[PDB]
Amino acid sequence: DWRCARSMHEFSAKDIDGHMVNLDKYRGFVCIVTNVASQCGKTEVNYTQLVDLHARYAECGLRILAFPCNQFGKQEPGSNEEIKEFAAGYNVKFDMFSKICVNGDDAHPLWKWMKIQPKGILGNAIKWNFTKFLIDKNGCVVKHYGPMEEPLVIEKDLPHYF
Ligand SMILES: *CC(=O)Nc1ccc(OC)c(Cl)c1
Repeated sequence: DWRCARSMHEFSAKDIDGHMVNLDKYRGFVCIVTNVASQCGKTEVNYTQLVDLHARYAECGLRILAFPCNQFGKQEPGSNEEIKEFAAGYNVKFDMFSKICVNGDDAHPLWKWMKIQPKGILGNAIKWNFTKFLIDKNGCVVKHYGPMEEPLVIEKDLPHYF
């Protein structure tokens, strides 16, 4: 059961092209896992800064896993094909996944698990688009950045985990 997972690496997810991806392929890499939307007021700053972080630190082992999610103001209403094209407009080269739920019993189990990494049981629901979890090379959640935090806030924390 997902509650007992020790690492992101125990999970799998469908990429935005529909193919199952074993997330243990990220073993040895530092990852930013984020829920994205195309019609949010935060969309422009988040895509632009995620692409910038990936441009400068991918060669060092930074990977970004982006999960579309329509649960926050219905701001990701498009199909996966439409979302893939939207991300291409920002020159996204990191890893896009198929649209999921991040809250609810139908939420992707990776998200169920990340939300409980330390703490209390109440109030761990994802609050809006563009929450960011930082994942170390062993697949552990080491930081959470709320949807108010611009991605470039993360840059200063990266050296502790590379
Ligand atoms: C891109 C990259 O690998 N940079 C880099 C430089 C120096 C160190 O050692 C501190 C590390 Cl882990 C990564």
